[PDB]
Amino acid sequence: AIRKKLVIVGDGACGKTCLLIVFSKDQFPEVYVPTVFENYVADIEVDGKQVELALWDTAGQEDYDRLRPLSYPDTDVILMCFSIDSPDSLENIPEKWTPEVKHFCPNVPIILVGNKKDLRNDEHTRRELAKMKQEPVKPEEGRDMANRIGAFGYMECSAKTKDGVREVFEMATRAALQA
Amino acid sequence: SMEMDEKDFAADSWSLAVDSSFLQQHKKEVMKQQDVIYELIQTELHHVRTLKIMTRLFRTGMLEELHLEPGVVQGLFPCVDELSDIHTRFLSQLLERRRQALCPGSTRNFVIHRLGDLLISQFSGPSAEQMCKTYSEFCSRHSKALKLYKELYARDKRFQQFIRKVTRPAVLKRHGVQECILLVTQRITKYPLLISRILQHSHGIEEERQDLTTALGLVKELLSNVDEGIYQLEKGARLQEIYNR
Ligand SMILES: CCC(=O)Nc1c(C(N)=O)oc2ccccc12
Ligand SMILES: CCC(=O)Nc1c(C(N)=O)oc2ccccc12
Repeated sequence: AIRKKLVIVGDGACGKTCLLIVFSKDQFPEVYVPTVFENYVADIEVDGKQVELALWDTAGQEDYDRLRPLSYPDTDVILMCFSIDSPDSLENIPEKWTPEVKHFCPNVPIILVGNKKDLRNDEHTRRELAKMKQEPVKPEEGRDMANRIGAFGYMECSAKTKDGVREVFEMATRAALQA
Repeated sequence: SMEMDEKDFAADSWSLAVDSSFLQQHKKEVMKQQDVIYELIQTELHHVRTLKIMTRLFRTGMLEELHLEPGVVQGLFPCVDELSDIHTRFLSQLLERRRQALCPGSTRNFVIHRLGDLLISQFSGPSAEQMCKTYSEFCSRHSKALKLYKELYARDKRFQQFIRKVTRPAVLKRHGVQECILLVTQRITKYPLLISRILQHSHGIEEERQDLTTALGLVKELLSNVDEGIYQLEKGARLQEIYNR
């Protein structure tokens, strides 16, 4: 099994930490959801190829521009996350996160991931966003942002229900293996 | 880590570590506060374990088995003795607060009600000045340590055999040399997240809410100072490249 490195980036409210926790346990915690994620090395077999995929979170580094880039060396794939319940988190993708990741991780594939997809049809979420003249991110808005930023692809998932989580990390593994 | 502490923090949460008959005696808000304090101490125990892998398994093994050129082991593991002293001392204070809070007759049932004062002490005065000096140095030497490691692994057979030997056990799966370096760099930015969540569940005693608010501000002051004090060192970078920053 060859070793590859994955780093997840995005705003503090994008759900990145929960996504890594749920994938690494194959479970949404029933008793306690951890505040932080240290690291993990997942054994993944995708399309017949075995990989050890090291996983890293950037949570807590968003306000520290000299500490944060120390997470990027030798990254093989980036997950760039936004939450579907937060159009503000999607607005910070093209001109804050994208130029940083392209600078420190040249030629590394980026997969744009819409998190918390279970909230797209949640009445409480729709009522709260409507007060700021907002609505949950539509799938075409996510795809068009991915296309604009030069992403390898666009994917959606829900850490709460686990739907789409395995598929995101299997595709990240495939992207990490490409020349 | 030693077995007594590993067993005391084996459970996924404080609510699963204490006896169920003791858990039933507390209100939900206390359980929520204790679960986050337990994650701060459990993750601190693992961080000190990361530093012991760096000092004992890697650094001391390279000195006792390999013939590396002088200055190379310090280049791979900058500041590791100072980082170990800072965090083993902090861990000792957290574990003594837990041990004093145990019920007589129990080695597992406790509640920590006064964490804020311990965090203010850790993140102020001479201990905060040492943390700032040490992390400003370590984080500025992080790129150089990774590059030195990659060069030795690709070119020195005895070095490659040593690394493959000591990292083979399953318990080292997450703790190769480069992984340990980034776990240490990332530790300091986990503290605000943990303290803010403990503070959210610490409103019942106003003196505790005030002390955790003071501690959160001290930790963010330390992180801002470390971040402003970092400039990556590079082997072979010329003075002209430096003064043209
Ligand atoms: C000081 C060297 C530098 O240019 N750093 C950059 C950072 C950063 N966080 O230091 O983020 C960037 C985003 C795009 C282009 C450059 C940078
Ligand atoms: C609906 C179009 C949009 O909002 N943004 C797009 C931009 C841009 N620079 O605004 O570039 C794209 C490339 C492909 C698909 C989308 C876009």
